[PDB]
Amino acid sequence: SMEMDEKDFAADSWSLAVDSSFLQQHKKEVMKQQDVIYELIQTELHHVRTLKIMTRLFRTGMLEELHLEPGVVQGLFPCVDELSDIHTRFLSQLLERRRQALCPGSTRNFVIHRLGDLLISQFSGPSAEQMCKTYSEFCSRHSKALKLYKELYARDKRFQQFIRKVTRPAVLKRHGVQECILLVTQRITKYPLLISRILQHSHGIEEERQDLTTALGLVKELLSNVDEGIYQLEKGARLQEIYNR
Amino acid sequence: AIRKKLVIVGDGACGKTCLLIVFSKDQFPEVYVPTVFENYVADIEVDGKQVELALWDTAGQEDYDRLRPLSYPDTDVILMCFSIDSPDSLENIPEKWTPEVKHFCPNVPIILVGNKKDLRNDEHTRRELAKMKQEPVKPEEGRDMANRIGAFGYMECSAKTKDGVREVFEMATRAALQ
Ligand SMILES: NC(=O)c1ccc(NC(=O)[C@@H]2CCCO2)cc1
Repeated sequence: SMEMDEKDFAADSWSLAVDSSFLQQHKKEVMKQQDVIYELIQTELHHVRTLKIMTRLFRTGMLEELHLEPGVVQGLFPCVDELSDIHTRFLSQLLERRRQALCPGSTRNFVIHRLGDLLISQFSGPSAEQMCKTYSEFCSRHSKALKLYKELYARDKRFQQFIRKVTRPAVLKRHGVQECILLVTQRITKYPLLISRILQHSHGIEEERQDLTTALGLVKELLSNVDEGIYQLEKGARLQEIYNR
Repeated sequence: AIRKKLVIVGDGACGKTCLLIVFSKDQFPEVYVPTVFENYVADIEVDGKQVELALWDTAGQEDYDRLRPLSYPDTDVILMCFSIDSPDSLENIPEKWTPEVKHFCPNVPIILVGNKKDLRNDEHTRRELAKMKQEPVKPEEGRDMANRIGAFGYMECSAKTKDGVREVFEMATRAALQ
């Protein structure tokens, strides 16, 4: 993450991020709504950050420092470039929506009134097709990645030393290779929980309640499609085991 | 420290997310309770042994039968939750959650946990349940279900008051060490 965005999302909530004189000017319902929108953006910022650790720290460090067999790094980090592209663009739109809403003379005071439309766009059309295809591929390669990691860590000394070196800093405590893979797989199922709670506090403007209800439906259709498109790949699985599923 | 992995399972309204948040957070969430939990690596010292216990939630995965099992690989201990204000969350334990966890996590200890124990003496909770010919889950009902499903043990806690939370995670660490 970049320092500007980390400081903007350093507080535990929107109510602690904005100035108290700005907070005092809003109704409790607006504060409740904003606290959940802030959590959605803050967790999207952390999710893009998990994808940067996977591409820049792990993937690139392995290509530049290790001598692994071709197609091994791809098996450890499937679809990471596509995932980073999808989520970096989504994060850009969320961060620009907050930025446009800042009061003049402030870098922290804002209210987002129109999130629904942005969520309908992300979870419909070509971008939704790309999210569906990418997560169906990623989640089907999830087990294979964990087994390949475990194999390399057990048999390669230089791979063990590389992992121990790059994951030693305290800021990487929750972000080992296997933890990053599960963080990414679990991301998509966090969306309906966040959107449902935002919707619970967005009844004031009927157009907004409607757009969030449509976005919630679109996310659920996407998850249902991803869940139905999963079949775990296994290294060395024979055709007979596959067609006898 | 040795690395161990914990996964909490249970119905949508069982209070699993709140339990993980209260344990992980240094200060209680008095201003905002988070909707979701990402992950956490707890530093725990139990009976003289230092463990790094990684914590994971399955909230959001309850309706996705092919996505949910991806949370299970290499789990060392399962916390199987139900809510004490929801006798219906207890009835789903033996024929829904238990066979799934036994299939994907063979030989992994399961601790059955009764959450929201503070609602056992809450009048609003007792009045609402009484309208559906129900009452809060009794301590013996929890123990009997834990005995029946082959659980390592039965424990109760309140994420709201923090009572029993530390003991649950310290016992989970001991189970993971066996
Ligand atoms: N045995 C340990 O190393 C240890 C780890 C964590 C704690 N704290 C908690 O469980 C409480 C629960 C609510 C807030 O913190 C205490 C002892």
